[PDB]
Amino acid sequence: ARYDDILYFPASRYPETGAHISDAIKAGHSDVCTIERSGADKRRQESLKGIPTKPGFDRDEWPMAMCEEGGKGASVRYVSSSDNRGAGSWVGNRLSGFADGTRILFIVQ
Repeated sequence: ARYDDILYFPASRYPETGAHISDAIKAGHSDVCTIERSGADKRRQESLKGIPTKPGFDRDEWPMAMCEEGGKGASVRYVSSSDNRGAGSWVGNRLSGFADGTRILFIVQ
């Protein structure tokens, strides 16, 4: 009852993103994303304040900006763009049908 559905994140396919999710969760950041898409732009901005872009890398956020849990205090790490683009799309496609408020537990595999 602390989540509605599970996603098994495929660390074998996206090991650099997957390593950050695991470290961030191991660090205490929530393993549940409660989906909240309206306030994502502002969370993104909050989490990355003071962090410059880096060539060939994306600034990866856990919890993610699309989650209630995201934003200020989110773990940020530069992850290689290929890895993080694929991870992003995998997650995005899997969550696209869940309504805001749906609580998703992430297990990194």
